[PDB]
Amino acid sequence: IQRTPKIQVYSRHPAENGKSNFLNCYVSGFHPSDIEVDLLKNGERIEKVEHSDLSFSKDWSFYLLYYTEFTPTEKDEYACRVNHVTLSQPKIVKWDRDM
Amino acid sequence: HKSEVAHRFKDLGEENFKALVLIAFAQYLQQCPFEDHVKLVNEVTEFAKTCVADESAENCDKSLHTLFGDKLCTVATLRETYGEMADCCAKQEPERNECFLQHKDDNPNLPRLVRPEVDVMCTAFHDNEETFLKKYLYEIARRHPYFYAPELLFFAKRYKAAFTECCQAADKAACLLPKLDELRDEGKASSAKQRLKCASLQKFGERAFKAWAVARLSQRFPKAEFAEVSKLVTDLTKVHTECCHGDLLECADDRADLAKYICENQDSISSKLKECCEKPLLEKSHCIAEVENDEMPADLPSLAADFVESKDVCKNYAEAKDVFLGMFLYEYARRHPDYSVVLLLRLAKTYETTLEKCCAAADPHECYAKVFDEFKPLVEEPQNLIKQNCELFEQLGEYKFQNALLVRYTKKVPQVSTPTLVEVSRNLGKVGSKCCKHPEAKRMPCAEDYLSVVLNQLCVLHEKTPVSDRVTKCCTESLVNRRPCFSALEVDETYVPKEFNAETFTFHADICTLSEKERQIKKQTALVELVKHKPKATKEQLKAVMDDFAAFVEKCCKADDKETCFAEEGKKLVAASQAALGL
Amino acid sequence: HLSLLYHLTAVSSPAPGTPAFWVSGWLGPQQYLSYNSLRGEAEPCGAWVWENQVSWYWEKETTDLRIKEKLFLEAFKALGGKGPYTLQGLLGCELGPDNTSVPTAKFALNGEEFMNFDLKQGTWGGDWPEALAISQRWQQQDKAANKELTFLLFSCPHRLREHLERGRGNLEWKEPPSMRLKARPSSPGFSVLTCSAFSFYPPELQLRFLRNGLAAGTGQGDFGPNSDGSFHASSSLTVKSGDEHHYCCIVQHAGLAQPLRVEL
Repeated sequence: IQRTPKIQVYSRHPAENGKSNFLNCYVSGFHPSDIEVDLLKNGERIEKVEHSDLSFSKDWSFYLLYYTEFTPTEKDEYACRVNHVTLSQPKIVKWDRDM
Repeated sequence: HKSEVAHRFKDLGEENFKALVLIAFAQYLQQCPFEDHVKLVNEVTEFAKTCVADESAENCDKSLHTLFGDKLCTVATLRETYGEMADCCAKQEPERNECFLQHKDDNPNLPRLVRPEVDVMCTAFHDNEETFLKKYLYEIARRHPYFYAPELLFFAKRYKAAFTECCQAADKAACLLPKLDELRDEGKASSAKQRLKCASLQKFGERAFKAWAVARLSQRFPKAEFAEVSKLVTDLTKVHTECCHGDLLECADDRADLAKYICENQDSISSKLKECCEKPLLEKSHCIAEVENDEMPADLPSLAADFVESKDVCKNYAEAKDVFLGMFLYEYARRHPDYSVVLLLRLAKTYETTLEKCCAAADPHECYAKVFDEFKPLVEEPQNLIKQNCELFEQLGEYKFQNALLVRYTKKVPQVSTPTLVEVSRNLGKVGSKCCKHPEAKRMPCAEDYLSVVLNQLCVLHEKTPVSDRVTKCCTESLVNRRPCFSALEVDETYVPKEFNAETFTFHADICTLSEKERQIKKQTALVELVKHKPKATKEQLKAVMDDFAAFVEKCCKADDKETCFAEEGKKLVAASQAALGL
Repeated sequence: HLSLLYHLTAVSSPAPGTPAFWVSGWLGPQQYLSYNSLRGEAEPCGAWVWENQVSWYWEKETTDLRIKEKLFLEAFKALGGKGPYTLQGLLGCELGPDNTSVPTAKFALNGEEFMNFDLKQGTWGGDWPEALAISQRWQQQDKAANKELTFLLFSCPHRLREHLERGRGNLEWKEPPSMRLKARPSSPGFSVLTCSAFSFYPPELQLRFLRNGLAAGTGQGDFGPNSDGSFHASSSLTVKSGDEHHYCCIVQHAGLAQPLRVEL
């Protein structure tokens, strides 16, 4: 009846500085379907962000993949920012390099 | 007669009966295995024999539709193996048969017939012959549920003739495959002409078909009087109405009687019928359907006499619209065997529009004196189109031609699915092979006849699964103006273009197994898809991006570790393509 | 063993420019189809654009999903009351032993299962008042029951067979994961080990931790999709600082001839 999102951020391939990759953000397990997801480079939103069809799982909860092409550098910091009916205020998830 | 089953069986004879019934079931139940149909046919036959015996016996009073119905609902599974067909067993006659008729060829797309090897066929033929021929009837009937039952019987005699004439040869393939391949080609054209005949009747009305028939017969029998061409048009209408509604037994009979009427009255119809009328039941009707036009009369007055100069034009038009206009097609038709029937009907249409408006005018004669001017553009436009299209077909391949059409139709009608587009082009494209051979005079009519059949195929299927408004409109507005409607259509600016992404050109390395025939269909697919990404794309850009594509495929199949390439270059071909298109 | 499943969704008041209704079609875990109320047309997704497919297949899909659109948007009339709604349906079929299909037809209102379609009686069912309302509106219609029967007992399994033949290439695809195991100082005398699997298909995959050859269980697992139909996974474990180089991580997956021991 009202579920809060689960936010994972991960690169498509293992991160290597200077080599081209994709950064994914995977918002999942939420209800209802309205959700705002923005990818952040160094705090500010990227505009070449593509995203998959809004879909749902066995348990009826919705899910969604936002993703961008990018070449990580050592200095650069990325993050995913999600708003949804069930969240006090935008939640921002930082891209852990390892996961 | 109390029993219709009895009547037909008597008239048609047993062997034709069993065939027509087997066709009947094949056409309705297209996936029921062969053996089953034979049981059903044999059941229905044996029932009939008991009414040829006693016409008042249990159930012989029933109509053919009730009996063939009752029997088709024997297989109740229907839903699991056919779909919305089962919904029909719910209903009662006559709504029931209308249902069964709507639900033929929802699925054209049934497995292809891989021909067995010529020797295995000649085995089977020499062995159980009687069956081998039934399997032909069944296999053809079920892929062409509107195939003209009586002609199919004749094709079945030709099939048998080919094997009778060729299985005694050392090189059987050299002898036979040519004959079977012509017989297949005649067949596919016949099925198509007949599907237009039934669409005409069902979806457009008796009026529309009669107009066609009058135009058509008048070309072939230019010395017959209008009074005679009508009686024939009426007879032909009954016959076709009947095999289009599935009454195969009745329509075969009636066709027989028509051939018999034609021969008995040869003198008032055509001098070219002498040879034909001396043949056996089945080849009589084919001959007469296929024979040469009679030579046209001596000193026919100008078409202006009756239709523009006469002071009775509006009188007659007011008194008998459909008769008068029939006279028009008859008089025009007999003067012009060269023109296509489609074209003559368009001309009659303009004539009628004109009279409609002009008889309402202050001075009607003044208004329509120059009606024949209006026909000049209706004749030129088709000649110009076929002329351009035959130049294009020489100057480019059969292949490169299809691509030209595929891009053309995808821009008009991008809402249609990629595989449907590829196919419709391949068939339109076949108008190069078929018609540009013929000489000047004869090209446009060949073209228009063939195109009008190909498009009707598209329309009959589109109506059951609508996806483009533009197709619906062209298909619906006028039967006789389909071709020019489609030609008139510009780039569809309503369409919201597909967008690109990294994954747009995603291929696993299974594409290098592919034959050439196979890999060309794939190119044609990528072509359609590029247009759907930007419909206003010019020929220049399109070939650019398409060369890039073929560069890609050649490159990646020629690498160690294939899937590194696809994975890595798959996005670069996308990047490439956006540049080469604008975005 | 795989299955064709449609993910129908309708909402009672959509963010403007958003669709009222939309469908995603799946073969196993791959999305082959995509549809919505704005565009009005069923389209192939991903590698399924390149499927060796027959004419009219797609516009048959479109035709069917439009009937579904009408039905779903009708449901909200039946419900009446205020609070926004979300109606979901999971419809499909899976192949069984004897050249046999097994169908599915369940629905959820505002995220809770509430309604279903009994293929024996040809009727929708469920006993919440909301489900009785919708169930009734659908049952008395342009033979909606019959079309749902044909869609599940006839169309769906005929499609599923066709995709298996003409799309082995995609379905039998195998891509083994790139693996990385890394150590991440966390707490006082603690540290987090994170084993990560990148770009693999199919999505079945296990991660396990060993500590000098003996199981340390698993900790938190996490799993997701990449843009291209492939998948991503990671599993994480708390661990005494300085004791890190004693642990390794083992990974099972259809695309690997044998399980892979992954060092730090």
